[PDB]
Amino acid sequence: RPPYSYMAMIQFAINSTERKRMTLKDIYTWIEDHFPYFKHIAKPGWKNSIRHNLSLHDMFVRETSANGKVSFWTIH
Amino acid sequence: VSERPPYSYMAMIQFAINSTERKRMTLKDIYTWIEDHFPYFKHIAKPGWKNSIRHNLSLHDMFVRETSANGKVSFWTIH
DNA sequence: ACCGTAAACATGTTTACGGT
DNA sequence: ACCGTAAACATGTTTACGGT
Repeated sequence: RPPYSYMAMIQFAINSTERKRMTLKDIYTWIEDHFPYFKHIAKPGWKNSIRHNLSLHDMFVRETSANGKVSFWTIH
Repeated sequence: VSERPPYSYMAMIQFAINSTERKRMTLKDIYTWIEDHFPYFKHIAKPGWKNSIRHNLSLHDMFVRETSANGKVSFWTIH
């Protein structure tokens, strides 16, 4: 287990992007890649904890692309 | 009167979306607009019609979505 | 091809509880 | 006080089928 909260590990991913925005599936991939704990050990429930933290903490606001066909997560 | 209205789902959605000042509407306000302007969906239809409306929104490409600045409200808009 | 219906899966919103 | 974890509900994305 990594010594970071979900809110912490999520913002790490979003801050790692060029356009200060990240898709949910790209948040999973970033956490799986940068913390091998979630790729090999954690039960599939950790993706539920990720969605739970995003909607709850107000720092995570979403925004839609110009094409209006992709919904991103960004920090305020 | 509440007999079925002669409009497709895509049609009744555009009526709702275009009836706003900013050509935009939240999903719950689309249900409410169709329920209020066509009592068929308020008194008769089984809960599946809300599944078909969402189905129409995602499938037809003319229905694109837009988010508020507060990032806490998701709208449906036409381009 | 088009519309309507159903259902599975992905994603976003909430309440709820035990433990760090 | 609040995280971590679970589950129910709302919303968005898809494939699949029968009928006109």
